[PDB]
Amino acid sequence: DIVMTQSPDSLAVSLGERVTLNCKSSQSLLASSNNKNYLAWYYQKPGQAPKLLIYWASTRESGVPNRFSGSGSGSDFTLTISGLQAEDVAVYYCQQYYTTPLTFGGGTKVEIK
Amino acid sequence: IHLENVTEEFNMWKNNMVEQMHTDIISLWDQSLKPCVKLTPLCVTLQCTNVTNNITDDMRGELKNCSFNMTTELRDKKQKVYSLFYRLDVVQINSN
Amino acid sequence: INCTRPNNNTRKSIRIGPGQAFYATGDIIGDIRQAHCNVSKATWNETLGKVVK
Amino acid sequence: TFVSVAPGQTARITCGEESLGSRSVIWYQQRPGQAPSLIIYNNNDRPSGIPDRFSGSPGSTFGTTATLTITSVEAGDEADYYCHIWDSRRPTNWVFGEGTTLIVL
Amino acid sequence: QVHLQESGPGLVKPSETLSLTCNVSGTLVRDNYWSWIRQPLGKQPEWIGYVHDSGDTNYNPSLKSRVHLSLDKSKNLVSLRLTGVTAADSAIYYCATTKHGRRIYGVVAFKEWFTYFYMDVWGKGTSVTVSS
Ligand SMILES: *[C@@H]1O[C@H](CO)[C@@H](O[C@@H]2O[C@H](CO)[C@@H](O[C@@H]3O[C@H](CO[C@H]4O[C@H](CO[C@H]5O[C@H](CO)[C@@H](O)[C@H](O)[C@@H]5O)[C@@H](O)[C@H](O[C@H]5O[C@H](CO)[C@@H](O)[C@H](O)[C@@H]5O)[C@@H]4O)[C@@H](O)[C@H](O[C@H]4O[C@H](CO)[C@@H](O)[C@H](O)[C@@H]4O[C@H]4O[C@H](CO)[C@@H](O)[C@H](O)[C@@H]4O[C@H]4O[C@H](CO)[C@@H](O)[C@H](O)[C@@H]4O)[C@@H]3O)[C@H](O)[C@H]2NC(C)=O)[C@H](O)[C@H]1NC(C)=O
Ligand SMILES: *[C@@H]1O[C@H](CO)[C@@H](O[C@@H]2O[C@H](CO)[C@@H](O[C@@H]3O[C@H](CO)[C@@H](O)[C@H](O[C@H]4O[C@H](CO)[C@@H](O)[C@H](O)[C@@H]4O)[C@@H]3O)[C@H](O)[C@H]2NC(C)=O)[C@H](O)[C@H]1NC(C)=O
Ligand SMILES: *[C@@H]1O[C@H](CO)[C@@H](O[C@@H]2O[C@H](CO)[C@@H](O)[C@H](O)[C@H]2NC(C)=O)[C@H](O)[C@H]1NC(C)=O
Ligand SMILES: *[C@@H]1O[C@H](CO)[C@@H](O[C@@H]2O[C@H](CO)[C@@H](O)[C@H](O)[C@H]2NC(C)=O)[C@H](O)[C@H]1NC(C)=O
Ligand SMILES: *[C@@H]1O[C@H](CO)[C@@H](O[C@@H]2O[C@H](CO)[C@@H](O)[C@H](O)[C@H]2NC(C)=O)[C@H](O)[C@H]1NC(C)=O
Ligand SMILES: *[C@@H]1O[C@H](CO)[C@@H](O[C@@H]2O[C@H](CO)[C@@H](O)[C@H](O)[C@H]2NC(C)=O)[C@H](O)[C@H]1NC(C)=O
Repeated sequence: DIVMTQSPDSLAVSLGERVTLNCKSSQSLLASSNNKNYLAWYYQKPGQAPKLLIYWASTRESGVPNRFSGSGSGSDFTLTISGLQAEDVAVYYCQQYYTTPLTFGGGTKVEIK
Repeated sequence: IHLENVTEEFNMWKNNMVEQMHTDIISLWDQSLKPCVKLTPLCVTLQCTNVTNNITDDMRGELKNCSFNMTTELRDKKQKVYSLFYRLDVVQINSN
Repeated sequence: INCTRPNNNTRKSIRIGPGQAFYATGDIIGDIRQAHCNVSKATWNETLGKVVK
Repeated sequence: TFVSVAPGQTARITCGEESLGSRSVIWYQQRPGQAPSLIIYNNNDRPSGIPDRFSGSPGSTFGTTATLTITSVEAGDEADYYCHIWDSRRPTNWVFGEGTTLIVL
Repeated sequence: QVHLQESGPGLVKPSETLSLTCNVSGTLVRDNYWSWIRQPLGKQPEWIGYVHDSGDTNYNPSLKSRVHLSLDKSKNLVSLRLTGVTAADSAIYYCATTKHGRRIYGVVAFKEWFTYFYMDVWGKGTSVTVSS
């Protein structure tokens, strides 16, 4: 099937400065017909149901402020933060929704150092 | 993309496109040889002696040091040049 | 599997004709040794046990 | 063949054909009027009884000549040196290498 | 303490089988290999050959037909016999105990190794001086 591999396992940084994260795909998720690409970047808190952050591999969800950016097309994808908050330091996820079975990423647990 | 609730019978033994890949790799092997060099002037009498080595009479040397006349870049002059071949690539034609 | 020719060879060019070059063997630099291969004994016995199973 | 240095200095003694395969050089020395004595039996080994600084050549090297590096020479080392190589490619040499003498000042 | 002790005629007449015996010193004749080595005046030595019990009878390809090396185990001696003394045979001859080793440069199972031989002790000498 389609293997979704996140490149770091964790990222413990300070608060205020930007970070960046990556998710590689074993298969090019760029739909040639729609010319638009298929990533769901999710955010799960400890003990909470997750929520969407990035849909169509680039576009932020309503309720999410301007400090996130889903970026990249083809096979390798990048979630770039611009400013870290205390509300943000929990697990991110990358998801392909191009085919069945729907597979997720490994989950990069970002916390505060 | 994955296809749900579908079942097709397969057979690798009566399959096509292994015939196609076999034919295409043979022909593509042949097509990378037309610019190359034919060894027409090298079919020639090879004066072969043993390689310089401690020869054991029970075993055999797997290399023959073969000298021969080679045509030069000029069609008048020929030269004498040696080479090393294997036992499996040369055969003795019927002292010398 | 590992496979090797340990003989250090010398490629020598011979001019056949105009734009015609034959690449022959020159010297054998060093020992005259036999080309061979290695597999692991234990993992080959393991895979033979698997294929008999 | 002579190597003339001051007693207590460095000297090298080459002997024989250039190497073809994996050699095993064996060095001897000749006192005048006596039977010889071994000094070196492997490429760079030495037995018991003979001291160090008969630094032989690494015989696993291709296209070299068997030397005999002797630093801090003396008059007690004065003899006629002999290489006796065992090349892996060339056959067995039954005669020894030629007499490579040594005089000391 | 190990040394050697040759014995031979000294005054040598041509067209004659020559003989030499080598006494021992401590080390018995049964155990170790043996060798004979000849050297002319002002020349490099010429190793005649190594001999031992049980088929270890490899000789010099210069002769191959007119020399016989053996032992004398009843007396604890070493014996060399020669045939056809010429003017080149005028040389001082030596017995020796030799030893061996292995020099490995490849796979041992492919017979990619050879045996060296080294003479660590040496003899004392016997002059074969040809005179007629
Ligand atoms: C597929 O698999 C097959 C096998 O399954 C592989 O085939 C093997 O291939 C390798 C290489 O292709 C061959 O290696 C050669 O082995 C010989 C024999 O090695 C043994 O003997 C040595 C000497 O024995 C003395 O010491 C031992 C103590 O260990 C003692 O017990 C014995 O009685 C005797 O007194 C040992 O030194 C050696 O041990 C070494 O390796 C051990 C490995 O783990 C290690 O533990 C030891 O500490 C030590 O490091 C081993 O017991 C080697 O002698 C030979 O190495 C010489 O030859 C090559 C080529 O000529 C040369 O490049 C080397 O540098 C080396 O030459 C030096 O040593 C000579 C020894 O006399 C000397 O004469 C040279 O002048 C030179 O000396 C210089 O260096 C030394 C120090 O190294 C120094 O003292 C000198 O002063 C001077 O500076 C090779 O390594 C195997 O034989 C062969 N077969 C087997 C069954 O393994 C095949 O490769 C595989 N293929 C693939 C693709 O994977
Ligand atoms: C160069 O190549 C030559 C090969 O022509 C090689 O000579 C061989 O050397 C060995 C020892 O150095 C000779 O002796 C043999 O050694 C083994 C080990 O002890 C013995 O077991 C052998 O005995 C068998 O063979 C005898 C006949 O030769 C039998 O009488 C006996 O019963 C055993 O079956 C054997 O004595 C070996 O004989 C020679 N080879 C020949 C053809 O004479 C030489 O070592 C190589 N040199 C180098 C530097 O590579
Ligand atoms: C192969 O044979 C050739 C002879 O045809 C060898 O070349 C000669 O080698 C000797 C020995 O060093 C030289 O003196 C000659 O000058 C060489 N002649 C030429 C034309 O090169 C060669 O060494 C042999 N090679 C092997 C690997 O056996
Ligand atoms: C050179 O090669 C020839 C073969 O063309 C060798 O002749 C025979 O070699 C085999 C195995 O190498 C031996 O069993 C035979 O005894 C050889 N024949 C004779 C009449 O001896 C030959 O030995 C090789 N070496 C030399 C120096 O000529
Ligand atoms: C290379 O060419 C020369 C010359 O054409 C060949 O040498 C001749 O060999 C024959 C047969 O032995 C002799 O009768 C002639 O006298 C030789 N001629 C000369 C000029 O030497 C030689 O055989 C060829 N091959 C090699 C390997 O040298
Ligand atoms: C085949 O070759 C590989 C090297 O490409 C060998 O792997 C090495 O094994 C040694 C121990 O023998 C280790 O120290 C190295 O780190 C290994 N290197 C690599 C790149 O894996 C392997 O052991 C060989 N196998 C056989 C059966 O010879």
